[PDB]
Order: sequence, then C-alpha cells, then structure tokens
Amino acid sequence: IPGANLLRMAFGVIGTQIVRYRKFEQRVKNDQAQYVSMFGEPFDLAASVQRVRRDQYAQFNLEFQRNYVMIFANFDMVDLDRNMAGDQFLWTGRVFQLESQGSWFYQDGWGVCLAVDIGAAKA
Amino acid sequence: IPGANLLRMAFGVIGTQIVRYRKFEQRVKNDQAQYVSMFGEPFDLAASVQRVRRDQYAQFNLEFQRNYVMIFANFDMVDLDRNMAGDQFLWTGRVFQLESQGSWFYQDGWGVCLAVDIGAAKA
Amino acid sequence: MVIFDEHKFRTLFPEFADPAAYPDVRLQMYFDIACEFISDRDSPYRILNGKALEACLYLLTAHLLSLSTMQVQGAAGGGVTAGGTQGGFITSATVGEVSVAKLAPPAKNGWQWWLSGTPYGQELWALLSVKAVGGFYIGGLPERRGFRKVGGTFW
Amino acid sequence: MVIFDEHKFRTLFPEFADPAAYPDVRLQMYFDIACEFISDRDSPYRILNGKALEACLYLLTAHLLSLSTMQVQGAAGGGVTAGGTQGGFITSATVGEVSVAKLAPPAKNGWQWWLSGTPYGQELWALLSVKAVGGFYIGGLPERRGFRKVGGTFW
Amino acid sequence: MVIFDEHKFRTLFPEFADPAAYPDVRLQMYFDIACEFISDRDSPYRILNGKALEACLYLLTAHLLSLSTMQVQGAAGGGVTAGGTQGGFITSATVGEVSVAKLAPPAKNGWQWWLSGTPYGQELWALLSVKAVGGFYIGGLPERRGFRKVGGTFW
Amino acid sequence: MVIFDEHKFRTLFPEFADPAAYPDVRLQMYFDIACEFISDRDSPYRILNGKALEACLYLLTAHLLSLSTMQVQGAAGGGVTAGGTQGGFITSATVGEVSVAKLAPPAKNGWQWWLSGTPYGQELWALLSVKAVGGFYIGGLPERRGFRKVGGTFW
Amino acid sequence: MVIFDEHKFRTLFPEFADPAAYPDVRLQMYFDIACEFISDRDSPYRILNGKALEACLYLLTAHLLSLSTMQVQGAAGGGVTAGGTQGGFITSATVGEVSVAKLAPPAKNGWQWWLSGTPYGQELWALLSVKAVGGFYIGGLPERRGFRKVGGTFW
Amino acid sequence: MVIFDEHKFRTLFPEFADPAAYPDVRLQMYFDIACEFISDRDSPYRILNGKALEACLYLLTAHLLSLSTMQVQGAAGGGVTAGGTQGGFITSATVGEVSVAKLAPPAKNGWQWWLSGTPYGQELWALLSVKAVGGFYIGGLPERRGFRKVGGTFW
Amino acid sequence: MVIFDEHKFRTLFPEFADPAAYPDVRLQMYFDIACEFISDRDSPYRILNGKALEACLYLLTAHLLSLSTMQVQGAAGGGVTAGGTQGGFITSATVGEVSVAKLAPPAKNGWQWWLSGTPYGQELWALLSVKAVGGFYIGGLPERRGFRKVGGTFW
Amino acid sequence: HGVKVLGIDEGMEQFDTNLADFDSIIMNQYQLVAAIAKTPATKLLGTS
Amino acid sequence: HGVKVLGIDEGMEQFDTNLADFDSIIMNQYQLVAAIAKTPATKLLGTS
Repeated sequence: IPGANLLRMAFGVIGTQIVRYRKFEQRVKNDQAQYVSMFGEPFDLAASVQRVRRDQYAQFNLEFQRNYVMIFANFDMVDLDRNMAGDQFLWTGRVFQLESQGSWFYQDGWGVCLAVDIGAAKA
Repeated sequence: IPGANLLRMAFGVIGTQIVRYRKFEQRVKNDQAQYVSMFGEPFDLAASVQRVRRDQYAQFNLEFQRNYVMIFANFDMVDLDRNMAGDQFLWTGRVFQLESQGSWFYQDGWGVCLAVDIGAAKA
Repeated sequence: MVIFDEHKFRTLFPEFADPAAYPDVRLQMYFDIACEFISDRDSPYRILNGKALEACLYLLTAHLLSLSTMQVQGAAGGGVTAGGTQGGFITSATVGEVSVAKLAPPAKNGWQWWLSGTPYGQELWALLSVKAVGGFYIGGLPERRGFRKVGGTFW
Repeated sequence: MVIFDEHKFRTLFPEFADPAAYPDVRLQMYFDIACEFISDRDSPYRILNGKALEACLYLLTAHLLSLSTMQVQGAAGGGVTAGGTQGGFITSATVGEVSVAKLAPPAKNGWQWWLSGTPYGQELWALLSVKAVGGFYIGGLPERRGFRKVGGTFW
Repeated sequence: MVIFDEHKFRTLFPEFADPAAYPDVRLQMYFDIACEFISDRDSPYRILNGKALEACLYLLTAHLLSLSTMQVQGAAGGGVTAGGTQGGFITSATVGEVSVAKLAPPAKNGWQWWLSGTPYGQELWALLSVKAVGGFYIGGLPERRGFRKVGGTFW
Repeated sequence: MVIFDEHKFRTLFPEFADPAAYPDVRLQMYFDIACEFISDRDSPYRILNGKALEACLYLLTAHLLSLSTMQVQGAAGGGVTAGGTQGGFITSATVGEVSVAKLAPPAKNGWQWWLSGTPYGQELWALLSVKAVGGFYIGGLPERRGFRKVGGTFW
Repeated sequence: MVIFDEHKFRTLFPEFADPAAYPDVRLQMYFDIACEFISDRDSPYRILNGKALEACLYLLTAHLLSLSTMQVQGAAGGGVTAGGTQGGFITSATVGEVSVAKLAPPAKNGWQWWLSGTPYGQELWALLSVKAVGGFYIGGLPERRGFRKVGGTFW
Repeated sequence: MVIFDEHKFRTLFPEFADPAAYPDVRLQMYFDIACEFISDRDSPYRILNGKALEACLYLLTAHLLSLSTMQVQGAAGGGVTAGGTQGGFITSATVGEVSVAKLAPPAKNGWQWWLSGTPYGQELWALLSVKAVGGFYIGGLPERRGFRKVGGTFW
Repeated sequence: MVIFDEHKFRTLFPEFADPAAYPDVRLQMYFDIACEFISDRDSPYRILNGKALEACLYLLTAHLLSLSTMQVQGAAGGGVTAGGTQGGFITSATVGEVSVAKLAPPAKNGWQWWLSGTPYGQELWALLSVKAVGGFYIGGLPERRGFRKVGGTFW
Repeated sequence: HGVKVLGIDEGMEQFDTNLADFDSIIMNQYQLVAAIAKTPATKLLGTS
Repeated sequence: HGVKVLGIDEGMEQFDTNLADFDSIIMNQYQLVAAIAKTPATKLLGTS
C-alpha cells in the first residue's frame, strides 16, 4: 500500500547509519554577482547509505575522479529548483541531485563528495 | 545486514589467493615538474581475484592490449584522489581505478598490469 | 495492584527517556491497560512471582507503547493512513541492493503472533515459555497415607 | 448497557482526537453497532468483565471506525470505485526499490480473518486469545459429598 | 417484517448519500431481494434478533447494491463487456511499480466465497461467524426429573 | 544469590571492556534481570552446578546486553524506528555482489527461537542441550530390598 | 582435571602459533570453560579414555577460541556490530562470478547445530558419532548362573 | 599399535612426497590422532584385518592431513579467516561461464557427512560399507547338539 | 591368489597404454589394494568365479587408478588444491552455450555412490547387480527324506 | 528389572513361536502306532 | 506410583514373553519316559 511507509519498517531489520542534515533557506550576493548560500540548524537524521562506485576520466593529462554516494532516507529532500539544495556529511560534506516519492512517504538520494568537513567534532 | 562483514564469512568457503599490497604516503618532484611517488611497507593480504578479460584495439599498426583484473578484498583501499593510488602484484605490478563499500565492511578492486616485478623473491 | 514506577521504567528502557514525547499519564494509562492481559495480583504460590511479574508487566507495557506510537506519526502526514499501520513479524526486506531474510517464529495462535511484533514482546514470550515448563495437579487427596510400605512406613 | 465515554475514547486514541472529522454521533453509532458483536452485560462471573470488557468494546469500535475510513476516504473520490476497498492482512508489498514480506497470521474462520485487518483488531484478537484459556463445565451436581474418604472427610 | 428505513441506511453508509445515482426505489427493491437470503421475521428466541437482524439485512443490501452497480458503468462504455464484470477477492495486484499481496480468506462453499467479494459481505460473514458458536438441541424430554439425586432433590 | 563479578565479566568478553560505554550499574541491572530466567540457587544435587551455572548466567547477561545494544544505538538515531529493531537468526543476506545463505537452526518454541538471535544465546542453548541429556525419577521407594535374589543378596 | 599444555596445543593447530595475538591466559580460560561441556574426569571404564578425551577437549577449546575471536576485530570497526556475528554452517556463497553450494549437515538439536559452525566442531562431532555406537546396560544381576545348561555347565 | 611406515605412505600418495612441506613428525602426529578413531589392534577374528586395517588407517591419515592443509594454507594468509575454512561435499559450483552440479551422497550422521569431505574419506567410507555387510551373534550355546535328527546325526 | 597380468590389463584398457605415465609398480600396488575390497580367493562354488572375478578385479583396479591419478595433475599446478579433487556423478554441466543434464543413478549407500564415480565403477556395479539375483540357504537338513510321497518315493 | 539404553537411530525387535499344536500330532502318531501292532495303547504307551 | 520424566525426543518401549506352552510338552516327555520304563507314570512322578 502507498499509505504507511515501507522504509520505516525496512529500517527495523537491515540497520542504518547516522548523518547530519542541514537545509537551504535563502541566498545573497557578494558584489561579484556570485551567489552565496545560507544553511540553518543542522539536525540529525537516520538513513541508509548505498554504493555506486565511480571510475575516473581525463580532461587533458588530468584525472578528476568524481565521488558519488547513494542514500535512502524518509525525508523530503530537494536537490534543485529556483532555490538551492541541502547538504550532509557521513565524513565529508556532500550534495545530491535527484528527487523521489516524498509526498507519499519516503525518498531516495545521491551525493558528490565535497572536499572536507571543518573539524572540531566534525562540524 | 550492513553489519558483520559478509566477505569475511564468504572467504571461509570459496577460497582465496595471496597478494602483496603497499599503500601510498607522499610524493615529490624531480626538477622536471614530474611527480615521483613513494610507498611504504608492503604486506600480505588475502583477496579473491576475478576476470573481465581484455580484448585489444588499434591506433595504427599498434595493438596495445590493456590488461585488466578484478579483485575482491576486505580492505579500505583508495584508487585516486588529490593523492596517489595503491599497488599490488599477483605476478606483476598493478594499479586499480574504483572504490566500494569500505566504510561498512569490505571493498572491491580493479587493476591494470604494469610491466614486471623486480625479482629476487618477487620484490 | 502493583505500583508503577516511571523512573525505573525509563532506566530500564533508555529509548523512552524523552519526557516531552512520552508523558507520565500515557505510560500510566498503558500500564493500567496491560494489567488486564496479565493478572497483577501477586502471591508466593504463583509461577510468576517476585519481580519477574513486574518484569513481564513492564515488557508488556513497552510493547503496547511501541505499537501505539507507531500509528500517530508514521507516514509523514500524521498517520493519515486510512487503516493505520499493521503490525507483525517482517520475514524479509530489501532496500536498494541490500536484502535480509530471517527465520519465521513458531506462532500457533493470535497471542504469540501478536507478541512476535516487537522485541519486548519476543522477550516476554521467551520468559513465559521458560516459566511454562511442567504442569498443574489440582484435584486429589493423599490416599496413600493409609497403607504400610517397604520399611513399615506410611509416607 | 455500558456508558460510552467519548472523552476517554479520544484520550485512548489520539489519532481520532479531531472532533470536526469524527463527530460524536458517529462514534456513538459505531459503539451501538459494536455492542451487538459482543454482549455488554457485565457480571462478576464472566471471564470478560470490568475494564477488560470496556477495552474490548473500545477496540472493536476503533476497528469499525478505521474500516469505515478505508471506504469513506481511502479512495477519497467519494468512494467512486465500483467494488469498494477490501480489507485484510497484507502479506507482501513493494513500492519502487523497497520490498517487505511479513508473516501470515493463523486465521481459521471469518472472525479472526476479519479481525486481522487492522492493528486494533489484532490487539482484540490477542486479548481474547489470552482470556480464552480454560473451559466450561455446566451440568453437574456435588455427587462426591456422600462418601467418607481418606481421613474421614467429605470435601 | 422489518420496515426498511432509507434515512438510517444513508446515514450508516455515507458512500450512498447521493440520491441522483441511488434512487430510493432501487434500495427498496434490493432490500426486498435481501429479505429472502436471510429470514426477515424476528422472534426473541432466535439467535439473530434485535438490532443484529437489521444490521445483517443492511449489510446484505449494501453488498447486493455494490455488486449490481459495478455492472452498469465499469468499462467506460456502459458495461459493454460481453460477460459483465466478475466478482471475488483480489489476492494480488500491481500498477506500475506498486505491488500488494493479501491473505486469502478461508472460503469453503459458494456462500462464503461470494460474501468475501466486498467489505460489507466480509463484515456480514464475521458477524455470522461470531453468532454461530454453539449448537441446537431439538428433540428430547426431561427424563431426569423422575429420579432422586444428591440431597434428596429431583432437579 | 550468586555474586556478580564485573571485572571477571569484562575479562571474559573483551568487546564489553569499555567502562564508559557500559557502566557497571547497567551490567548489574541486567544480571539481576537474568537471574529470574534461570534460578541461581546452587546445590550439588542440581544438573547445572559449579562454574557451569556462572557461565550460563554470564552468557544470558551478554545476550541481553547485545539485544539492548541493538535498540538504542543499533538504529543509532535514538531508536527513532516506530517498532524498533527485531531479532532473530538471519538465514540469508545479500550486500551488493556478495550473498551468503546459512542453515536454519531447529527451533521449536519461543525460548530456543529467542536464544538463537545472538552467538551468546546459541552457546547457552548448546550448553543446556548438552547438560539436558537424561531424565528424572521423582516418586519411588526401594521395594526391591525385601526379597532374596540370585546369590542371597538384597542389593 | 587434565593439565593443559600450551606447547602441544600450538603444535597441533599451527594457526594459533602467534603468542601476541593469542595469549596463554586466554587459552587457559577457554580450556577451563570447555571442561564443563565435557567432563574432564577420566576412568578406564569410560567410553572416551585418555588420548581421545584429550583430543575432544582440545577440539572444543579451539572451537570456542575461534568463535570468540570472530567478534572482537572482524567487522573493520572493532566489532562495532550491534549484535555481533552469528555463527552457523554456510550452505551457499557467492562472490562476483563465483558460486558454491554445499551439503547441509544432519543437525537435529542445538548441540550438533552449534558444533557444525567450525571445522574443529565438525571433527569433534564426527569423533563423538564414531564413539557413540552401542548402548548401556545399567541394572541387572547374573540370574542365569543358577541353572544347568547344555553340557552340564553353569556359565 | 601398528608401526607407521612413512616411506610407503609417501609412496602411496605421491602428492605428499615433498618432505619439506610435510615433515615426518607431522605425519606421525596425525597417525597417532587417527589411531584413536579406529582401533589398531589386529586379530584374525575382526572384520578388518590384514592390510585392510593399515589401508583404513592410511586413508584416515590422508583425510586428516588434507583437512589440515585446507585449514593452514587454504586461505594461505595465516588463517586470518573469521572462523576458518569449512569442509563438506560441494553439491554445485560455478566459475564464470562453466557450471557443474553433482549428486548428493546419502549421509545420515556426522561420521559419514564428515568423511564425504575429501576423496580419501569417500574411499574409506566405501571400504567400510563393503566390509560392513552381515552381522554378529554374541550370546549363544549349542543347544541343538543334544538331540537326534534326520539320519541319526547331532551336527 | 589371482596373478595380475599387465599385458592383458593394457590390452583391455588402451587408455592406460603409456608405460611412462603408468609404471607397472603402481598398477601392481593398486591391484594389491583392490584385492581387499573384493576377495581374491576363488572356488568353483562361488557366485563370482573365474573370468567374472578377473573382470571384477580389473575393473576395480582401473577405477582406483583413475581416482588416484585425478589428483596429482588436475589444477595445472600439480594438485595444489588444498582439499584435492572430489569424485561423484555429474548430473548436469554447462560450457558457454552447451548444456547437458543426465539421469541420477539409484545410489543408496557409500559403496554404490562411490562406484558411480567412473565408468569402470558403473560397469562393476552393473555386473554385481546381475550376479546378485537370488539368495543363500545356509542352515538346514534334508528332513523330507524320511517320508513316503506320491508314488511310494522318498526323494 | 533392568534397562537397556539405545540410540535414537537404533531399534530392537523380538519374535516368538507357537507350540500349541504338536500335542495332537504326536498323540495321533502314537495312536496309529498302537493301531498297527494290534495292541491297546494303554499297554504300549501306558496311558490312553 | 513412580513417574519417569523424559525429553521430547526420548522414547521408551517394553517387551513381554508368553510361557504358557511349556507344560504340555513337559508332561508329554515325562509320559514317554514313563512309557519306556514300562511303569505307570503315577509311580514315577507321584501324579498323573
């Protein structure tokens, strides 16, 4: 049934991991016509992180591997619109590009590994 | 369950091989703007080695068959980042390009056959 | 009647530590409901006596609380599900490229099948199964005391 | 007859707390329907009595209300489906890349199969199963009080 | 003969509130048909008596009405199907990437299998199953009243 | 009662050696809970005696501790799951390109099925099975010591 | 009680040759635990005598040591697994494009199913099965010695 | 005890010819372990006698040595496997584009199931099965020698 | 004792014609082993005697030789396999896009299952099955010779 | 008053034989023998 | 009045033997012995 969620009962068997999730609120300029985003109140969420496992390529005598991650969560996660998306970090900052069945009961994810986290208990 | 290592118990049935594995530490220059890398303390690792089985091509009169290998191991090994890669040799040096589910319990590998090993008990 | 202690209950099950989401009145009401599935009267002659009885009562209360709190805030719409969320044991599951299959418990009636829903119910079922060994002998009188046996004894 | 407390009923199930969506007349009507399934006469000599019987009646009322919801607004298009929504335990389900399989309850007739549709029905079935242990012996006279046994006793 | 009340029927089943699509004459005709599957007379000595009888009659009438109204407007061509639409319990279903599997009810004859078609039939089957406990003793005379037992009594 | 040695307990199981994550009061509470499943009275005439009883009690304590760990940090989000993590033997599992299938243990009731969820429970079940061979004889008197047999002996 | 020899144990099982990873104290503790599953008392009239008993004790110790060392450091997080690793026979396995299917052992209770977990347990079970042939005769007296048979003999 | 000839043992199995990989002390140890499984006392009145007994002992020694090799260097990484390599008949296998399925042997207990692991064990089991035909009769006296039959003969 | 003739053996099985890979010493040793599975003693009263016994011994020797020579050079590394190569009947196979499925022979014990490994074993089993018809009558005396029947005869 | 212990896979079975018919055969044969010799059986066998 | 407690997989079985037939053959053989000695069995065995 597309009523009561299936991910909630699924997490009662397989077992999950813990990530920190922060959402996007608004955006401003930096007198260069470049947008800088604002995020607020990074809370704690339980989700399942999956495997897609990248290969690398070349632009010209450079390698530039793209780091990717798949995440399952029961939350309404937005990846792109006229506003900006949200962030997460299992160990380093990450940002995703997709949608899923949020308006019924659960969604699905992606993620590209941004460089690092700040530190001081992994802020 | 993404808990106990599945490749750990699977290796108790199928049977594996033994390879020598060395990790990357840091690199320097050679007054030519060419990076020269250095590794440290090769050790023995138990892994399962598979096939993907190369077919060759041509550029002009030059065949250039590229040799590939697929390896399963319970090691958190990295193929490429802003740092170097890792090395192995079943009989000749190799280098891989991929990742896998390292942060839970096991990973998967690759490999391209470099030329040869040094010798003297297969250094 | 056995006095319900909130502090001991919260100590036993740390997942119910949050007082805002789990008010005392709700816990007391669910304990009052649970004292009808299992008799709360205590005597030294009962099979379930001592603090084992309150252990079973606490397990049943936790099971009821979990099953009840499932419905209210599950489907991300305040339990807007037409028929609620049905309980039961999950034999198999799959999320993406992860799959788990478990062993079905030996359920024979509604009581055991319902108890298998949550880990507290499973623990209660296990405890009852351990304590259920043996049997009862209710009617009868000591007729053998009137005859002489072996070494001129009547015992 | 047993007086039906609307306030306590809404206190028991917070998901029905909205008075606008669930008028009191609807709850009273469903209680009056449910009092025919189970006799509401209370005596100290019944197996079901007191707050246990009250909880049974309230659970039956909740089951009926949820089943009514499945039809009134489970489709939500005014019940435009030709056959209407059907109830029952869902053995397996699949939505996208998530699949879950459950354990089939041991239903042997229409009563238990119909009860297993919703969690309230499952709880009512479990309570009835707990209270149903034992038996009855109706026709009988104290025949054994006319003979002297063991220690000159008649009991 | 129980007098059919249209207002109570529409109150009980809000999905039949529309008077344009469900004229009173059709409801009366279906009640007149349904009073033949189940005897419409009432006596205090019957197992089904009081409000239970009218509840059963209303459920049967709703079942017949649903089965009939499914036929005439289903296939978007005014029931142009050659053989009509067949009823029955739907064990499994699938629409795109949504799949549901249910539990088969224990039907053993035509009556129960037909009743399992729609939720009203399922509720009627459940009520009959509850009320069907026990049995009848039809022939016999009080033979035991002629002999003295226990304490010089003839009861 | 049997004295519970926390130091020797952590010595037995190095995975519980951290005093910060596993306070001694929690271990004492779990031992006090586990002493109700198995009687801790020690006599030379019991089948379970000596250090075997200590091993059984410690294994039960470890099993309870593992099941407790499975809940509050097994989900690790404060146990936000609606029903909580469920326990049981995992017959089959699959993670990506690796899949393994195991053998289902012969469980016949709630006790053995619950025990088979963790390695400590399995070890406890195996020890009980080893020690359980044989039987008891309860009622009986040496009636054979009154007659002369074979070589004029009464033994 | 039989004196445990670390040198002989390490010679028999070279996989435990590392003194740093496998300290003597752990081996002695596991031997002390294993002397409760199997009695360490030796008499010439038993079935398992001398070297056979030594072999069974060593195999049981190795089995316990392997099962214990499974949990502590295997899951790449220092045994951070919520419920540890569950043992048992692995019927099938798959790694990429390699698949193996084996024959399930004939386990019928907890003892044999637990023993089937590791090769040392399997060897111990095989040895016990070989030595288990025959039966016991416990009660009885030589009655036939009092009658003359065949060739005027009493044997 | 039968003298174990290492020279003829290596002659029988050329795969164990290398002395560096298989020292003589290891072979003597495994023979001493194997002589516990099967009694090595030789008499003309046993079922196994002559070179059959030494062939059985050599086959059992080869089986134990093969299993030891599988454990020590089947993984070859020092046995860093969690529980070690497990033995048994491989019913089915698949490596890439080639798959092979075999017939399951009729194993009925731990002894035969353990034996079927390696070809030497299979050969030993087959020889034992061949030699096992027939039976024993133990307690008996020639009572038929005291009567005259047919042609005045007592035989 | 039947004298082994290598010339006749090589004539019968041309696949063993190569004297370099199959020295006569190995053939003689395997014949000496095979004379123990089947008795080499011959008498005219035996069910198998003469050329049948010779063929049986030769087939058994060939079977043993094939099973032995499988190990030493199988895996292209001189039998570097830890557990060797296991035998048995192959009921199915697949190589690319070629698949074959065969009929499982009726094996009921270790002897027949082992014999089904190789064609020589299958032929030996077939010959034994043909020669195994009937039975033995071991005890008894000609009692009927003492009475007169039909035409005054005593035969 | 003794107990034998067997395995779960083991079994035990017993057989008997009914000897309640040899009497008539023996006595009929002896009666025929007496008939042949023209002597009453009470003298040859000493009892009818 | 004693009860033996056994496990679920346990089993106990009992066997009996019938010894009624011995008397007839014993008396027949004794009668034959008396017949050979040419003396009535009442003298040898005290009773018929």
